[PDB]
Amino acid sequence: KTTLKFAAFEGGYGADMYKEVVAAYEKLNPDVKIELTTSKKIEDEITPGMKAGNYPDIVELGQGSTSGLTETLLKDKAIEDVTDVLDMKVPGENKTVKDKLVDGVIGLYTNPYGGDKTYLMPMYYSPSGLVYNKTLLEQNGWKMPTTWDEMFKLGDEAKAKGISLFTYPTAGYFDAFFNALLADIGGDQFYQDVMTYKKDVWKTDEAKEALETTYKLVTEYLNPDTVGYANAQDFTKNQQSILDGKSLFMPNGTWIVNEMKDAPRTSGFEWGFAPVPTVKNGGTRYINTTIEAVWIPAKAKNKEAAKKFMAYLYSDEAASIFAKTGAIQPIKGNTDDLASDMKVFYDAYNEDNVKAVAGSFSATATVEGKNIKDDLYNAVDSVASGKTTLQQWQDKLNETSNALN
Ligand SMILES: CC(=O)N[C@@H]1[C@@H](O[C@@H]2O[C@H](CO)[C@H](O)[C@H](O)[C@H]2O)[C@@H](O)[C@@H](CO)O[C@@H]1O
Ligand code: NA
Repeated sequence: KTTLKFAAFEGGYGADMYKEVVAAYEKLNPDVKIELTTSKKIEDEITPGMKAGNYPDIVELGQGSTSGLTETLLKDKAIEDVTDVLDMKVPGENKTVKDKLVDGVIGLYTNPYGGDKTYLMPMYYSPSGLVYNKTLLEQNGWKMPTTWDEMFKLGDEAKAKGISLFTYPTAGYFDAFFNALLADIGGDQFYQDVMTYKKDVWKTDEAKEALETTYKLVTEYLNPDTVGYANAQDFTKNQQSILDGKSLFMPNGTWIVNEMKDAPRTSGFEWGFAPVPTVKNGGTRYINTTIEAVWIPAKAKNKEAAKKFMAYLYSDEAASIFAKTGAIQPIKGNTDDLASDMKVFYDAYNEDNVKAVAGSFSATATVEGKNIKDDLYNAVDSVASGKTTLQQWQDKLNETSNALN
C-alpha cells in the first residue's frame, strides 16, 4: 500500500539476491511495496538537482564505485544521518541492529565525517588481499610471498615462463591494497593519519615506501593489457588473465568467485588468497575488511519506511539470502559455518602475525578541484603508463592532503 524505491548496485555477488531479499521483506510486511532497480550504472537514478519525489528512498552503493556518487553526495551533505537505525529493532526479530553488528565495523567508512554519526550503513564483509591460482603456484614450486622482495623475485621467475606478476581489475581496487600496505609499513596510527590528512604525512618515509613499492610493481611487473582493460567495461578481462594463467596476482575480494564462475579457466584452477605482502621480513601483514554501503538520500520521500527496510538487511533471513553467492553481512556468527568456497579467503585471518584494517578517507573537508582518491588510486593508471613519476605522485598527494587538512 506504501511504495518504497530501492536502487541497488549489481556487483560480483549478483542482482538476484536483492530481488529475493525484497520479496522476503514484502512477505513479512505486506503493506510495503518495494520498487527495486538493480544496475551496474546506479548513477542514472540519482542525478544532480533531481526532484525530491524522484529520488530513490534507499540506495546500495559503496564508496569507491565507478561513478563516485556516494562520495559526491557526502561532499554535498546530501545523505541522511541514519545513526538511529542502529537502535532500531530488526524486523521479524527481537534484537536491534547494533545488537547484531560485528564489533568495530562502525568506523571511518560508515561515519565519513568523523564522530559518532553514521551515514553509510555497512554491507557485506569481505577480506581483500591478493588472489591467484593456487594450483599454478604449486605446479612451479612457488611459495606465496610474505615480502615485496620475494614478490619481485617471483615476478622475475614468472616472466621467464611467460607470466606477468601482477594485474588489477580497475585502479579503484587500490583502495583495499593501500589500506593494507600503509598499515603494514607504518602501523595503525600512520594509517589513521593518512585517512585524516595529517600534515605532511605523504612526505614521511613510510608513505614514500608505500608509493615506491607500488611504483615498481606497476611499472616493471604489470601485465601489458592491464591499463587498457582497467575500466568498467573491461575489468573482467584483467581478472580473466588470472584464470588463463597470464598474470599471477591481482588485488580483490570474495565476490571474485561468483563474478567469474562461468568463465573458462586453466585445467585444475583453484582460487588462492593471501594478504598483501609487507616490506620487512617477518612483519605484520594486514587484510582489509571491505564493506559496501547502504544509505538514504537526504531528499528521499519515505525515510522512515526506508530505515525499517535497512534494518531488515541485518536479519538472519536476509543474511541467508545474501550468503548464497558469498555476500556475508557484517553480523555476529555469520562466518561460523562458512560455505566451503569462502574458506580460503577467511582462513587468511588465521595466518601468524596477520591483522585486519578497514576504512576510507575522511569526508569532513573538501577542496575545489581536488580528489584524494584520484590522486592515490586513479593515478596508478598514469604511473603504469609512464605519465606520472614517483616524485610527481608523492608531490600531488602531499599537496592535496595538505589542502584538505
Ligand atoms: C568494476 C566494478 O564495478 N567492480 C565491482 C566492485 O567494485 C569495486 O570494488 C573495489 C573494492 O576494492 C573498489 O572499490 C573499486 O573501485 C570498485 O569499482 C564491487 O562492487 C563488487 C562486489 O559488489 O562488484 C564488482 O566487482
Ligand atoms: Na555462516
